[PDB]
Amino acid sequence: PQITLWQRPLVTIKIGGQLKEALLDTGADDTVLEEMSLPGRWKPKMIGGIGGFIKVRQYDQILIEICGHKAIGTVLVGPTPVNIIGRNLLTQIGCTLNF
Amino acid sequence: PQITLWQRPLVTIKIGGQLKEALLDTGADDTVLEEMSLPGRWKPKMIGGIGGFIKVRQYDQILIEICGHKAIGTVLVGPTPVNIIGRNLLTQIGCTLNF
Ligand SMILES: CC(C)CN(C[C@@H](O)[C@H](Cc1ccccc1)NC(=O)O[C@H]1[C@H]2CO[C@H]3OC[C@@H]1[C@H]3C2)S(=O)(=O)c1ccc2nc(NC3CC3)sc2c1
Repeated sequence: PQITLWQRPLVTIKIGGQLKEALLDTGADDTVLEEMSLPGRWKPKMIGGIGGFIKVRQYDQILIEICGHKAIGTVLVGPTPVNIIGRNLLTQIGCTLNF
Repeated sequence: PQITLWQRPLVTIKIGGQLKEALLDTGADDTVLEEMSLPGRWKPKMIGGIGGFIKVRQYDQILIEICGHKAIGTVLVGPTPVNIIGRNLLTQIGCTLNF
């Protein structure tokens, strides 16, 4: 699809058997999801944004279906206010900016 | 242009007579620039991001030239770690997401 930006660019995702809504976020290097139950091993990590830093759990090789496109990569889980799909996964689904 | 996302989508902007680089950020509702000298009146504002909140100065009807495209709108100025072009200006230059 082509998505204009008059509203937030939210898409439906399926991850870890669960359905969520997430923001397609070109300003985000990595993918950060609100606290959720994910299986397997993870590594602690701190990431920074507009208001400071948050502690997240880093999960690697996680499968996500983003608006019907499959991708596998690192997902960060923690106290973000919004689920964010970052460039690490946007590149896999072929997402581009155009103007 | 079309911009792929293997690197950060940075563009050159001109605002208030100054040249800056800023991130084209679909996850940002509004435009937030690092501390800089702007001329007009302003209003105190507080905005929230991944790690908490920051205090910014809100300037309205500010002219920005973003990758050579002109837009006028609200710019927030404060302790953001990176200059962000948000959807309030992305819509004005015709920016879309495509996949
Ligand atoms: C700041 C930006 C450069 C980074 N961010 C992505 C933005 O898209 C963010 C998404 C968001 C939306 C809503 C709430 C929280 C966050 N946008 C935002 O903060 O917008 C704010 C302000 C703007 O206008 C309104 O719109 C929303 C509000 C509001 C006021 S991130 O999330 O911090 C972020 C994401 C991924 C990431 N990966 C890293 N890896 C490490 C480096 C190797 S670091 C890292 C940081």
